[PDB]
Amino acid sequence: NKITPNLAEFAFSLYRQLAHQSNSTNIFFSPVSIATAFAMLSLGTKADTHDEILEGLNFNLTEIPEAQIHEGFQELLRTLNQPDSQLQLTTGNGLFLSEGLKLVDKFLEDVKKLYHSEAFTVNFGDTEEAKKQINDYVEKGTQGKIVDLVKELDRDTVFALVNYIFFKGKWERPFEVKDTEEEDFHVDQVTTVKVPMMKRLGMFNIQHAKKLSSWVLLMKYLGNATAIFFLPDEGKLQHLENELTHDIITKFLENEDRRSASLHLPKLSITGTYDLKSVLGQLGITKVFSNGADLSGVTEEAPLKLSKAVHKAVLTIDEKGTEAAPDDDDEAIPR
Amino acid sequence: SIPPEVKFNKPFVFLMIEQNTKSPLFMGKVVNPTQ
Repeated sequence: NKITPNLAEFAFSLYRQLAHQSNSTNIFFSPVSIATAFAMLSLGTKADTHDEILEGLNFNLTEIPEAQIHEGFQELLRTLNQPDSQLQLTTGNGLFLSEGLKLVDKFLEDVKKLYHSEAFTVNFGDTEEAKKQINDYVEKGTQGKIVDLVKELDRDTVFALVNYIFFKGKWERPFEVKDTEEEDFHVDQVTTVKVPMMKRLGMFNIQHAKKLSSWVLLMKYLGNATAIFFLPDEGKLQHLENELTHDIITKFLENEDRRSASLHLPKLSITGTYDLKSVLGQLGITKVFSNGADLSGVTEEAPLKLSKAVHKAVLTIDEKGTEAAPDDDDEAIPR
Repeated sequence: SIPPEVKFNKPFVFLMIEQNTKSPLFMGKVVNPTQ
């Protein structure tokens, strides 16, 4: 899939913006879900509004033709929904449209074909009913992990685009629950909490990487996924965060070598909820949220702008594997 | 050789990669491991 290196650099770009936004808190997000939502939205935009979005997702538009971007997403999404038998992985997209809104037919055709979007009509005027239809859809897609996503919803909303993934993978070799023991986790130099620390003696793809000043551990899932964990040496977290690139990840993923190691990894459950406007603005995605946004590819009835772009993601790690689910909620109003 | 011990008991970064596409499905950093 040819949009991959673009998505990997978009992950590191967005990560760095979120870390600079709040540098001492948990971070968890889905680069693929956000890139899917905004690439789908770009089908309804024109001119610089459009180009800012795809460039912000790290596409060069004078290098990759736009048809190939969208077909790249179309295939990505199809692969995501056809995992190996041992991995649970799904994704979907719902486009909740104001009842009565006259759309540009080509938009509705393109989101259905390229992004597999399920279109629904709703009355944003009945705020409790519209919130329930969106939140039920997200709760179903995320298999119960993101509940009551939308709490407040503008009566003048023209559309809400909602994109999710569901992930549940099993470690290729699970931890034994009997071996999990409470240990100290050093949040910072003056703060220690207790955590259930899982452990196993195993053959791991594990190395200490000079360029990152970090241990680098690959944890294979059964089926078509791997988790890569980076443990920075003392004082080196910011350095590690700055120095990750797609070429570095690729080199780690391509190496087959394993060595005997005693791994201790915490069981955990974390969540991120993010307003993406400012961070995506730092990535250059600005006009689509503004009083100049050109969403005339969506509707020619009246100008729009994107009012809201929120991302929520949940992660659970335990002895069996990992479960994770993001959702994007991108809402447009008349401008 | 004595097997190394690698213990995730301080902040760490991670990424989850889908194997067919190599796409980054998730990225994060754990600073405080909630339960």
